[PDB]
Amino acid sequence: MPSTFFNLTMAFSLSLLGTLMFRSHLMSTLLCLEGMVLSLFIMTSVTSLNSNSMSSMPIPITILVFAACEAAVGLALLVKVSNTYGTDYVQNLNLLQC
Amino acid sequence: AGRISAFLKNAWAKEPVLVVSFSVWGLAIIMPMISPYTKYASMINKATPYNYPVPVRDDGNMPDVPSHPQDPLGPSLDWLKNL
Amino acid sequence: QLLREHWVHILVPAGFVFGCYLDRKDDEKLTAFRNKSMLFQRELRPNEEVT
Amino acid sequence: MMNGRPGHEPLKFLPDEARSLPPPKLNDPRLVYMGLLGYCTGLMDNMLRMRPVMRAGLHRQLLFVTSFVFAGYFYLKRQNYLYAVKDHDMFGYIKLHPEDFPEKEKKTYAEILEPFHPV
Amino acid sequence: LRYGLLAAILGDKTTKKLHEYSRVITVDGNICSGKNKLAKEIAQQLGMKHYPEAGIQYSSTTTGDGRPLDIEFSGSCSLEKFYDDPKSNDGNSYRLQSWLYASRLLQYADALEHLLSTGQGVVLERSIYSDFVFLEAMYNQGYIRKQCVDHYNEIKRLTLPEYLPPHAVIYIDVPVPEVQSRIQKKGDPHEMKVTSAYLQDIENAYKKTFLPKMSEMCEVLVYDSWEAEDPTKVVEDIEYLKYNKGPWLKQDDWTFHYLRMLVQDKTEVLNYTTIPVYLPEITIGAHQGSRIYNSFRELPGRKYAPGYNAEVGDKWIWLK
Amino acid sequence: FYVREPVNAKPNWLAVGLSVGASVFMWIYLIQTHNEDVLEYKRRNGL
Amino acid sequence: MNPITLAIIYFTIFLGPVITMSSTNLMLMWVGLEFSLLAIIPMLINKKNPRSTEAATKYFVTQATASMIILLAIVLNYKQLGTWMFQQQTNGLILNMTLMALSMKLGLAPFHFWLPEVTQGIPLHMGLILLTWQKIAPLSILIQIYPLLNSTIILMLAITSIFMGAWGGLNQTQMRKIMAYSSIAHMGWMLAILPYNPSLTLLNLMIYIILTAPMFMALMLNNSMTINSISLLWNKTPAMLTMISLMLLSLGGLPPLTGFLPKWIIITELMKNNCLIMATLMAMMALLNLFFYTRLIYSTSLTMFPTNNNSKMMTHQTKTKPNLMFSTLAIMSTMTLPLAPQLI
Amino acid sequence: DGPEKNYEKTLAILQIESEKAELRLKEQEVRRLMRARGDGPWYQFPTPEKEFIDHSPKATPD
Ligand SMILES: Nc1ncnc2c1ncn2[C@@H]1O[C@H](COP(=O)(O)OP(=O)(O)O)[C@@H](O)[C@H]1O
Repeated sequence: MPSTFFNLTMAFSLSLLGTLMFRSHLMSTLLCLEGMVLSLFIMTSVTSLNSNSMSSMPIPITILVFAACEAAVGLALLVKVSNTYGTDYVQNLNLLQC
Repeated sequence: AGRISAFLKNAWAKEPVLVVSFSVWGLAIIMPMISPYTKYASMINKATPYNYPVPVRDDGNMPDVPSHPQDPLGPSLDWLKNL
Repeated sequence: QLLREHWVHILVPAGFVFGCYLDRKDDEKLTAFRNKSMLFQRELRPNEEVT
Repeated sequence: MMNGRPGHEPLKFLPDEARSLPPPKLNDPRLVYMGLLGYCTGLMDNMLRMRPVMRAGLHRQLLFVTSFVFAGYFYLKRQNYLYAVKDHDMFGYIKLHPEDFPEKEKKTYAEILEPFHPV
Repeated sequence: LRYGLLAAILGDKTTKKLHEYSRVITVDGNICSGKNKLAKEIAQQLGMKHYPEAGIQYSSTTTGDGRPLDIEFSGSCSLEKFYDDPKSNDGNSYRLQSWLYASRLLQYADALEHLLSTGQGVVLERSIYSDFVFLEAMYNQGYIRKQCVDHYNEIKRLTLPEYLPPHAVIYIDVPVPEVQSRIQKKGDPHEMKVTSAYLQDIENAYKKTFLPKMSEMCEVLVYDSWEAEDPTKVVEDIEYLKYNKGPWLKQDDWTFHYLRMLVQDKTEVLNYTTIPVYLPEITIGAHQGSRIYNSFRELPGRKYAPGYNAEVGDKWIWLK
Repeated sequence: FYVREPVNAKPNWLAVGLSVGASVFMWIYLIQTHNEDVLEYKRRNGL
Repeated sequence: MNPITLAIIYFTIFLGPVITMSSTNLMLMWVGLEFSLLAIIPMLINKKNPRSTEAATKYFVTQATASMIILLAIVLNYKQLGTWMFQQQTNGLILNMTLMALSMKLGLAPFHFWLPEVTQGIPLHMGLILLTWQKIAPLSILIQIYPLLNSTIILMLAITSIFMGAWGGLNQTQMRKIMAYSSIAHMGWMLAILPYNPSLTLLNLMIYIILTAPMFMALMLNNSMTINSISLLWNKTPAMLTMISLMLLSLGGLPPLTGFLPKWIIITELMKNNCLIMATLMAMMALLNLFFYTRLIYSTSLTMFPTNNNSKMMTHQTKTKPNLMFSTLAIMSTMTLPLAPQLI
Repeated sequence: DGPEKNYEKTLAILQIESEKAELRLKEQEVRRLMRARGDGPWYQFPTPEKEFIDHSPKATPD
């Protein structure tokens, strides 16, 4: 267990270290947001499992719908950026600042 | 009336797929509400000993089954046979 | 009479009355140590109150 | 902070205790203020829509002058409980704990000094 | 209940009401070319209604007693004083226009309520989208700054695309040495003494910018003045006008809702005409304006909402 | 004479006779609730 | 946008906080942030101009990682002492990632750089909701954790919110960000107090909601998102001035107006809890929140700026304001200080 | 009415106004002690309830 928790919590931490640093995209930002999810998913799958908490076992699905329901609209934005610019760069949108 | 029995026969022929859907939708939900056997869904499914039935110690009360269970007392389900 | 082009003149002195009542509702709200003060502490004649 | 005490019917505005309390006067610095407060509203709604001020509803006003007053009664009829429980809970804690709140208030101004800081 | 949104659910739809003749419709030309015997004699030939040209005072004629007012209450245009002396620092050549732009914009906006309620066609004349025709010739000659034209197209940018096109325009070209003659044929001294070049720069800028960009959104029916004078033929030219190639078709009944709640609020139509932008030509100053609005509410009839005024009726002025 | 005939020309008799009828109820329920309280305030405690 | 779509989205916005309110697990109390998130992006984007498409992404990424970083602390809190609630003895870093996240939901210390930017480039309606209702469910997380937040940093977020929530308020000239930058500066008061009797921040929320709505409901009347665009209100509705006047001077707390009351009663807690040195800073720099209201009100009533001739049309069209909404709130504020015993 | 009605009226306020100082200093100090040693009703923060556990047999020792 602990020999995989901290290893996950590190992997999570990289994903957060990740999605706060950009290199000229929105999708990779939008995409590293789900390792941030999936590393939380598993770490929820383990504890609810190794604790034999079958009553908490529903929750990993409840998150995992909204691991995507938020994501899906997150994808949906990009079509409404590419349809604007067609480029998908983060450095193209700096005109909410006037 | 005739205003509805046309739309039935009309929307049937031009769309005889969703009718079976909108039927089986409303028809799946009416048949449990009319059945005799729906009561047995839980009976059969409540009598299932996935778990050891933990016993209880005699205090000179609860006139239910004795130690040796082969006594017709208790819910010796026999309805399940000859269902 | 007419449409009462001047009636506001009744308006303010109704306040001075209402104030002198509210100023007095304040009085009967406190209404304690009515005679228990060391200074006066005078028992009255046969009659009833002081303030 | 009060919300976790015993004797607590959660989400019972008007706990059905507080029914032992003296209700408001119908005539106090706040309802009658709240009454004028309602009148100053309908005054201003008309004043925004460019209606005749001081008139032009004559039922809208009376609504506000009541809808606040009808509200102000119950709301005052609540907080008067809250301060009462804020008192009731306090003094009871004090008598179940006298060992920590003593009373020796002070001596007179003859067995005691203060430095006479002259001018 | 002011059309709300409930009335859309209970049923106040548009496409249920429309018609083959539920067609807004416009005419264009020049300053004495047709449009008073054309526009009228078209609503009657078909069945729909009619609106005349937008005066300086179309806002005042459509509220209260529907009466016109002093100049100062309605801009400071004085079109009569325009022709005889422009190029004053008392800027009149733009105020004459933007004040008319909004009025055309209101007129166009007054249509869509009735177009979208008891849906009938709407005969307009020289609608919004032809209004820069007046300006281009007016800037190609010396009447306005360049800095002030941008104040127009900027405002056009803000309100034009928020509405639909005029749905089968009409234009009647006519040679400029003739229209200068018709002015003389009519008893007006002020329309006289106008530069004929302006009435030639009028329509040379027209057909370069207006005409092409409209043939793609709408469908043009370019005619000549003698091809007019017989509105029988054109009425049946509308009939063969196969409506396509416009945005009228790519929108369900719900765009009409947010289009119709946009227009019923006539004040909300105009929030982008009273923009803060400050020119010496149109910015008035405080006292000059405060004096008016204060004198304008003292006027016999507004003073209040147009529901509550003892002086023009409104008996139950204390409940309704 | 209000060419654009205003939305408020006749009174909304539906609402005014309805609002006042709400207020009067709002007056009476208040009062009978108070006197019931002042009444019950007495016999809840001693007096 | 279709009514069948409207009353299902307004529905979800109403569920997010209420689920968050009406639940005990930190999981139902998390999802509620996402009904509060999934049901904003639809109406941030109606005009479908660029200035809406940019905000959503700038809003979504900012308010997804925050949801994740919350979602971390639960799972840690389900490893540590397996259950689904911040019970009492949970490690400080956990909360200091929870509170970290909520500070990204709201925008306090550096975490405020997105909120006005979103509030810029947006309609007022659906700008109203970021600041008044969406603002609750993050706090519905948080009145739960009455004690046991790290008092050290929760205070650091306050001042740095009060500073940045004020200085930023000076420069800017669009109403939309000013009302946003005050949302920050009226948060450190919602937030500094938070361990110290937080049935008093619940107030400032019930206050601050009463002070922003009328303003937006006022700007909605004219669709004026700029000082100059609202400066010429004396020509449009010179009757609305006497409330916007009292509304703003109330909002930046002056005593006879109610908005002083949170900024005062708070300090009555803080000084009572032995922090002379700190809270002084807020009330002082709070006076700087008046300067871009006292400059604003100069443009508004106290001297009638020049207007456009085209507004002469505007004085013909029988404007319609709502009822129960503006006056009924604008007088439950600006006039309700002397019921403060009853408020609290 | 007279100083017989002022001097007495004033003391009435003092009995009303001095008592307030005592209660607040108490009401604070109470609020201090009820926190550091949660013993009274105030500041009784919730714990999970007993009555959502099954006291039944599950599997041998649980
Ligand atoms: N901005 C403007 N500048 C100059 N003239 C204008 C302007 N707006 C409207 N007009 C006037 O509108 C009038 C239209 O009259 P006319 O063409 O004779 O009949 P109709 O009114 O049917 O068009 C023209 O005389 C024209 O001068």
